[PDB]
Amino acid sequence: MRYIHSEETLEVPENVKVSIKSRIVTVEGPRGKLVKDLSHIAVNFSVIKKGVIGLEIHHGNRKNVAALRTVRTIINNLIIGVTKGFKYKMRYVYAHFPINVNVEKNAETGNFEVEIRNFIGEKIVRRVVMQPGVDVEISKAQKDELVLSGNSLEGVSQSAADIQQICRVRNKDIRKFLDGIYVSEKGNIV
RNA sequence: UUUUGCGGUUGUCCGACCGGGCAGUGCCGCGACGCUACCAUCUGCUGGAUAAUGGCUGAACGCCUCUAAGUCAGAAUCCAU
Ligand SMILES: [Mg+2]
Repeated sequence: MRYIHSEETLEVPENVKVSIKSRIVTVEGPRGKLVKDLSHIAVNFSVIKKGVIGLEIHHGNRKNVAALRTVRTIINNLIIGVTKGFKYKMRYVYAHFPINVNVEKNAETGNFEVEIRNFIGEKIVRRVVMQPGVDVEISKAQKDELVLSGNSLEGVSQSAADIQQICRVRNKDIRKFLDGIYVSEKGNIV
């Protein structure tokens, strides 16, 4: 069954500027500006009433309608990113070997680089390069905790997952060796 | 090992024992050049795209979740250098 009209709406705060050239969405806010490309989905944008952006798909077969709500949340994530930002907390879990971590901003590229030494007995050094626009800090309030911050949820979430995926145990019972860096709550900066 | 290079030596033949001939390379020791042996010596690089799999954002299906749109890492795999 094809649907003659599917519609989603998104509230835009008054302190945020939203621009859609063709389908490339540019969001400018207090914390900076974010750009997202959506030229792979057939969707129409419009202004409904004084600060709300309407999204509609006109003839969808339940596989295009599904992508309608996905776009709405992605655009809403851009608005949230430039207003309240995204902050991920990650805790260190180990049994015998403390995990030694150092963070440093590369001067040539500008991206933070997370360097992990002393995994479970390991001598190898695990270097993870963060996505652009993500800031990495070691929390002082609580011991053994990383903090990743940035406007882009894709950048922050992918960066946190790269750290977790590189700290995987090999050839051991993973139900016993519960060692690694695992993502804690996923709140906002503000 | 036909360098038939030098030396040794056996049986005949060359007329006085120097130098050689023949025994299909007479036999033995050493033998340079050349050829040659994991029997000797030297040398044999790195992008990119992926598969399984583990993930991010995220609907369908107000909850969720690696997938549906998008996307990350990744094998002696495929392609190329
Ligand atoms: Mg999810």
